Amino acid sequence: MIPLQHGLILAAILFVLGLTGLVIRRNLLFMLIGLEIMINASALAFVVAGSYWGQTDGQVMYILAISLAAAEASIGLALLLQLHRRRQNLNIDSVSEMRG
Amino acid sequence: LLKRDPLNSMMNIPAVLSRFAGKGLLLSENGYLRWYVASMSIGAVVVLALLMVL
Amino acid sequence: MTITPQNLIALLPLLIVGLTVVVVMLSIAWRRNHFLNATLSVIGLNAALVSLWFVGQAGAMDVTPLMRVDGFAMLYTGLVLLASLATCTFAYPWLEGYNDNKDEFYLLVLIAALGGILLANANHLASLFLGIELISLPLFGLVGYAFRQKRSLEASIKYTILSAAASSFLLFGMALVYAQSGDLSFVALGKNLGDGMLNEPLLLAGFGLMIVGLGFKLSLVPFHLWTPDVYQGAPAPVSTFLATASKIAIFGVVMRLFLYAPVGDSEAIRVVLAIIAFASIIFGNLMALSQTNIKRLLGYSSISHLGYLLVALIALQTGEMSMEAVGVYLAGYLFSSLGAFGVVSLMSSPYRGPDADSLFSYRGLFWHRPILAAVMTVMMLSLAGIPMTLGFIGKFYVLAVGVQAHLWWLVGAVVVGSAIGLYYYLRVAVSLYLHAPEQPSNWQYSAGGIVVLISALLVLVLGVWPQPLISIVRLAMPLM
Amino acid sequence: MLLPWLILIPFIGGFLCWQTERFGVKVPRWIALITMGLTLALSLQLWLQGGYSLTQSAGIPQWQSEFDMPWIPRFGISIHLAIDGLSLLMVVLTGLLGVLAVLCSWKEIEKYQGFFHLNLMWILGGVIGVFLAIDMFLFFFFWEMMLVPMYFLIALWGHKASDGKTRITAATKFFIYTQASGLVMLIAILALVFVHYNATGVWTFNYEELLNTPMSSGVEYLLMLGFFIAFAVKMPVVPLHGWLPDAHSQAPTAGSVDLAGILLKTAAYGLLRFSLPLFPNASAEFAPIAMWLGVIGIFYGAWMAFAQTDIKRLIAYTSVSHMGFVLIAIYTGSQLAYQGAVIQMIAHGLSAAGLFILCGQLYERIHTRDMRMMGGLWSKMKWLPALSLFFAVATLGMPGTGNFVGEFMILFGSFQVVPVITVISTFGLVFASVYSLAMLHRAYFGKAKSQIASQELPGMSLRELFMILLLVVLLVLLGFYPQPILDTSHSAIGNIQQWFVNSV
Ligand SMILES: CCCCCCCCCCCCCCCCCC(=O)OC[C@H](COP(=O)(O)OCCN)OC(=O)CCCCCCCCCCCCCCCCC
Ligand SMILES: CCCCCCCCCCCCCCCCCC(=O)OC[C@H](COP(=O)(O)OCCN)OC(=O)CCCCCCCCCCCCCCCCC
Ligand SMILES: CCCCCCCCCCCCCCCCCC(=O)OC[C@H](COP(=O)(O)OCCN)OC(=O)CCCCCCCCCCCCCCCCC
Ligand SMILES: CCCCCCCCCCCCCCCCCCCC
Repeated sequence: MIPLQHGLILAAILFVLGLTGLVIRRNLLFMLIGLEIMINASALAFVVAGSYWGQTDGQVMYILAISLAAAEASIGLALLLQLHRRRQNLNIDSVSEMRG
Repeated sequence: LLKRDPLNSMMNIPAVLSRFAGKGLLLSENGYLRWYVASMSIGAVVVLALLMVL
Repeated sequence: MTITPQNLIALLPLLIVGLTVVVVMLSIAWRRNHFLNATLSVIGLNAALVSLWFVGQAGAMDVTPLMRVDGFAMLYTGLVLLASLATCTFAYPWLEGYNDNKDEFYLLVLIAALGGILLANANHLASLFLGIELISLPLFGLVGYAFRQKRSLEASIKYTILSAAASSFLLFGMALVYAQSGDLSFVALGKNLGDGMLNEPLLLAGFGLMIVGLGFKLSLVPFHLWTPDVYQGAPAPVSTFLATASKIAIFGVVMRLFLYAPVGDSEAIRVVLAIIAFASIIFGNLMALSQTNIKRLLGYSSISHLGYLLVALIALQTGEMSMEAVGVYLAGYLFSSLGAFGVVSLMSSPYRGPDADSLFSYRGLFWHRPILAAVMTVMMLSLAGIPMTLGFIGKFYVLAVGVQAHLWWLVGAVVVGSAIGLYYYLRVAVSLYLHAPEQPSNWQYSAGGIVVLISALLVLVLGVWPQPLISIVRLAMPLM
Repeated sequence: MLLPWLILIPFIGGFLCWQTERFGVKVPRWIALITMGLTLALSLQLWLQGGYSLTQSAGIPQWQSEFDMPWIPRFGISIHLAIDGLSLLMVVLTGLLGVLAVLCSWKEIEKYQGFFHLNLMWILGGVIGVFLAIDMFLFFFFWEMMLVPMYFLIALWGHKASDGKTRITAATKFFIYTQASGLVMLIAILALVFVHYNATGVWTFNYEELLNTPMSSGVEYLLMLGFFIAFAVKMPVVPLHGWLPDAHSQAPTAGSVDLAGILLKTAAYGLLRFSLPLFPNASAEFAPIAMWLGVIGIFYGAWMAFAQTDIKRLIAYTSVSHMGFVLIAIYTGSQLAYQGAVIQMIAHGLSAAGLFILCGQLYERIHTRDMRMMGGLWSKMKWLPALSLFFAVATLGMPGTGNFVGEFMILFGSFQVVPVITVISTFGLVFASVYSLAMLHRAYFGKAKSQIASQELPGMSLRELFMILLLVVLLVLLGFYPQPILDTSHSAIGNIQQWFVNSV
């Protein structure tokens, strides 16, 4: 008696909020934060879908989603550390040299 | 009047159009990561809207 | 379900590449030896490639509720393994000039090849997602392997951010698809729909988000803007792997998804894919008109060739020879891209420091590297679809598949894009054979030269005589 | 049986010319010489043993010799060669032009002469394969394979006085035109094969099997349009013509390269062999469009040739006008017009080859091509201006040369079918005389308009003089006795015309 539509709507709201944070912020740290928000929203959507059908598949896909999320957070934060080490700023618009 | 070979230029018109279209399309490759994310989301909107319409 | 010993026999390349990952790991833990670790990696990849024969003698059936092993999976595993072996071969002379740790490169290549094998054998949305991540994350490491270099770090940041965004889009798409269908297997996507109600709104939305993620992964317009930057900034063997193996594996799993899912026959998805293929062909050819750099030119080339592949994929439900066309085209594209990116890698090796430019300068290459120039111009003719080359055979297959399914807009797109490709590919070839103002000695560099030479010979021989390739592709027939 | 060797002897000869370059720089020219000697001897032996004069018309297909060997059995694709009178005539002409091209490049002591001979040999083998193949995929394969060595010759061995950018631009324009047109032809071939497969159920690219294909009015028109776009690009037909003067201008300065592949003789053969028999109703419906395109081609090429300051461009536009005449002849359904088209095609090949050889010899004499920079060259040379006068007289359709004979049978048959286009074409003949006399007056008559033409010039060599006199003798014999040529191609022309008019 909790609708699947409401859970999917909540996950979609969090996904588009994470996408908005990923786009509008020039800071690479806030871009990684937005990426974490989007992948957590997708994992929440999988949990909602699995709970609607009464299957463990949603939680299995949640586990795979957070394994991916942890690994990409590690890789992105290492890249952010290298960028801050060799540029002393996190402005992602500064790294735009290759073009055309 | 014909010594400039007008039919040759008329058939070379697609080459000029291709050059202009390529130069116009290369403006999207500005190298900005935020624009790349914005273009991916714009394409997501376009694909979703096209699937909803059809 | 349970796993039989026959299932373990059918999973032989997966187990062999994973055991190679563990063995190379423990060998690096023992002692950092570049030659020994590279040798162990290529030995494991060759062992998987020759265990494909035991997989073929095993049969074609369902190893997991996740994997299905068939001739399609064998062909795509073979293409991925060949691309990974060529990546290691090009990578060794480039890594010979690398001052930091070199052994992690082959570990990342092995894990990416494992993801490619996963995508080749994938029959499940979970397997598709895990294979995409298992390909992409070693590519995150490899694209920015020379992270002290500014362009490589920039390409790594762009690829990591955009691929995490595409993975989130794809994951949300599978979440919506699972919410609709209730099963994550490929055969059960839209199976519960009936009476002409195949165009379910939530199922179409989930498939659209998955199309966004996969079209990022396949460099399709408008998720294509990352491709020339990431191709240029990455190391040249990494660009070889990213152009060949990632594209091949992701297109193979997309082919499986659209072949097995009953919603792959939807008219709306077909029209959306037609629009994406048209725009991809035209845009990828148009952006490469004025490209001086060879890596960005090859990136736009990858966009156009994946557009031709998408054109072949749209006619999957109409013609039964669409899988034949995709296999032949992918073999030809693999060999041509291997030759071109191997020429780039051999002229970019050894790595001449992070603070120096990695410009190619292909002008006048024949007067000091004649065999490399001959291979490179053979590859440029092959990517143009010019006869006596395997790329022409693939493009002929694409045109035949488009004609059989009456995709006339796509046929015209292929013709126009082929003309534009002719322009810039022949420009590269004559620039190779012009004159240059100004401007090895180990058996691994010679091995890379041998690899690109056999690639050129295969392109020419199968361009004038494609029937063995046709027969081996017809042997790669999946489950019905 | 000899057709695979007719194709393969140029390819093996080019490979031997490339590989035997290590024995010296004067070695590959001889190897190419016996290569084209063997090719021409095989062609003449097929001419003698074919019995073409005694051959009646038995309808398409009717091949004097045939060869079949499977190549891609999945699509029903085979190396399928066949020869009859028309194909044999064009193979003989191609072999003769290859002999003249080997003779014309005798004094080139370039560092990469072996690869030049390999490219020339592969172009000639591709042209012979175009003339011999009766498999649609094989015909398209030869039609596109004759372009890569042509591109590399124009781009890397080309007109050294002009910049490399101009040569690369001209070569790229020629390649893009020819390959895009060929891709449209390949689309038409694939659609025809798929329609035949839907109608019957057999995978076949064979020309004999695709003759009987039940096709709607509108699909046949589209397939004929694709074939005609390819042939019209390589005919040339206006407006798809400018690649030919740009390729002639930036061709290598020997003149052999002009005779090798830039001379147009395959597209009208493709129109007679494939466009009319495969699509007779569509060709009959398209005939007014093609005939008016031929009229426009004649007049436009004549006005283009008169308005040229470059002699090579003038000869190229002369070729454009003559090929417009041939295009008018093709879409008429008259046996007289078809035989005239064959004679005009052979005579245009001979006369254009002579004009291009003489222009090349003049260019190694005076090191320029501008007609404003030369004048009064009759008194400065020994043999060249008189032979150029004869070849300009030949190209304006003067009786005594085969050009007049071919174009007048063309006009006789055309007036038997269409009078108005015939009278406009004969005013095009007036225009042809106008531009031929204009080039003669601007080149060899008058006073010296510069300093390079003021002094005496060295005489022509004995070999160049001998091959030019061979061309002169062949043109005069074709004008005064075209009967062996008319008897050789009478059966094939009769079969094509009977198929065209008995199915409409
Ligand atoms: C810029 C260069 C590239 C140009 C664009 C690329 C080519 C575009 C081709 C457009 C074709 C449009 C076809 C329009 C009708 C389609 C629907 C239809 O009614 O099809 C009829 C028929 C299918 O119905 P069926 O029951 O099979 O009937 C058998 C017919 N004998 O259909 C068939 O049986 C097959 C029909 C095939 C039609 C011919 C296709 C190729 C024709 C040659 C190329 C296009 C024309 C020449 C170039 C134009 C200018 C560029
Ligand atoms: C009559 C109508 C019915 C029949 C239609 C038949 C169509 C097929 C046969 C005709 C093909 C025409 C091709 C026209 C372009 C030929 C190449 C050319 O002119 O290139 C010029 C130029 C390169 O030289 P340049 O000027 O030095 O430029 C250097 C720039 N840095 O080039 C460039 O700078 C860019 C070149 C880009 C590639 C060439 C353009 C391709 C466009 C699509 C071709 C397909 C046909 C489309 C429809 C044509 C009109 C009907
Ligand atoms: C007779 C009346 C009844 C009608 C019958 C049919 C028409 C007959 C008309 C005959 C007119 C002949 C005129 C010839 C003039 C030649 C002399 C001349 O003008 O010479 C100048 C120039 C010289 O040539 P060039 O080599 O450039 O010289 C270098 C320096 N001057 O030369 C040039 O620049 C070249 C000049 C070329 C002239 C071409 C004439 C074409 C005639 C077409 C006839 C069409 C008939 C039908 C008309 C429509 C009917 C409804
Ligand atoms: C059409 C399919 C491919 C055929 C082979 C393409 C070319 C491969 C390389 C062959 C060797 C090229 C040598 C060129 C020498 C140029 C010398 C120029 C001197 C000015």
